[PDB]
Amino acid sequence: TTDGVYRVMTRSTQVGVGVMQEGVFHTMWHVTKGAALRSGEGRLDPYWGDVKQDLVSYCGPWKLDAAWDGLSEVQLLAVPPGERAKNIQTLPGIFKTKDGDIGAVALDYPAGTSGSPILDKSGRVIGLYGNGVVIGSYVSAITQG
Amino acid sequence: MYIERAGDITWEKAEVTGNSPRLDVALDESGDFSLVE
Repeated sequence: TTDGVYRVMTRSTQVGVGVMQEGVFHTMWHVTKGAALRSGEGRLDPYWGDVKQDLVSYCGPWKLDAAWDGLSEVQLLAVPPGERAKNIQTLPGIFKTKDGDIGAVALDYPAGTSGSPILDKSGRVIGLYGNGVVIGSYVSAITQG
Repeated sequence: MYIERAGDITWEKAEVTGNSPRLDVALDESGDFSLVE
């Protein structure tokens, strides 16, 4: 239940990453496809999901609400399989869409890093990593609920 | 499927890398981004 970044594992294989905040687990929909998750001897049940945002939350509604300011560098807190968590600082590019601009990070880490949080200078999660496009360099949207 | 804690959510005084491309994209109902010309 503790706040922090978590590996999402399966039986072991790391399939993604998520953020625990205010007792709610946040990850990307394509990581879990909405399945229940084990946390020690407890079960986390899906609570809200949206395939178009590629997001899912467990045990409560989506809690993460910071957003990129459009100017500053951010940090991807990548949790690659078999490696310790590491911070990668970058300046986001931009996904320009019909419904506005979305920040995007041109960082390409293993697929089990999907769901790793992107942080602003204040340490707040502004989105999750792992849904994006190939320009083959991958560019991930900064996906925020 | 299970979860394991891997770290704090903290900014770290961190390697610096990566471009900042500006791309035109569309997002479909399946949550798939695609490039637009």
